[PDB]
Amino acid sequence: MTEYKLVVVGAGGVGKSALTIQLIQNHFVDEYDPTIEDSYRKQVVIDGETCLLDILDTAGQEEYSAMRDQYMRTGEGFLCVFAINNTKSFEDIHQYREQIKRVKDSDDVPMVLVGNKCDLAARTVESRQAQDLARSYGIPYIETSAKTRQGVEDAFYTLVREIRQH
Amino acid sequence: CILRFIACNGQTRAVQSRGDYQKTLAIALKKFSLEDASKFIVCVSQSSRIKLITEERDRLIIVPKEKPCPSFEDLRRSWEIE
Ligand SMILES: Nc1nc2c(ncn2[C@@H]2O[C@H](COP(=O)(O)OP(=O)(O)NP(=O)(O)O)[C@@H](O)[C@H]2O)c(=O)[nH]1
Ligand SMILES: [Mg+2]
Repeated sequence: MTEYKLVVVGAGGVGKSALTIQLIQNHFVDEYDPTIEDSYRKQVVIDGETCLLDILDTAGQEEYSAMRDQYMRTGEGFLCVFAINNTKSFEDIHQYREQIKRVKDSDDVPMVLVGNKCDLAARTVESRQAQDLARSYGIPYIETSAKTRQGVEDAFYTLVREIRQH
Repeated sequence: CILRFIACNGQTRAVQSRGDYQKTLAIALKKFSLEDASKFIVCVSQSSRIKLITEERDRLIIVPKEKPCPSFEDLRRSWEIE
């Protein structure tokens, strides 16, 4: 049985812990509880393949910075998360991307870009803006809603389908 | 000051404590989805025995007070050594 390591990375409050818990415990966390570090793992069958994915939920607060290296080393795939009503979280995806390919020392690491909270009316970041960025990185982009559960599976599954092809 | 608890098989959760064992265990059990800090006890895999910590780590195992033997993935998670 295959074991895929996934690391969820992004600015604070963008919806990493919420997206994760929705895939696993299947239900929307309505509260904000600053994550330090939590790891989940579930029995899943993706494309007929039965795998056990180990998901590392990162801290978005810069106050829990340091930890970044250690966990970015031992992780196969990375899904970068930004909230569509948080312009800074978008602009922040760039520095995350670099820190990933910097510690890994590789110009190509499995990586999906997620646009979360797309269930909200507020929207300071257009989908093209993301499309353009994901494109120049050579990676896929998915818009999700931990609340409405939109694209949540699409995001994580595409990330494993990504690791395999690489 | 910032503890890492192992439980529900592989799963781990991190929390910040100020010394109060009971309060911290409570928060920890919340992060794992388990009720009441009486049903549980903390144990740390040490060399060749599941020692039960009385009063204080990158590894602490929440295990049921009744039958305190951590799962194989729980014990396996302790592979993390520095
Ligand atoms: N409308 C809406 N709110 C969301 C969504 N996902 C997250 N939230 C809300 O935003 C808050 C923070 O989300 P959370 O997942 O905890 O963010 P995080 O990225 O894990 N933050 P941290 O890095 O500190 O752990 C929570 O109250 C949660 O309910 C979403 O898809 N839609
Ligand atoms: Mg988080």
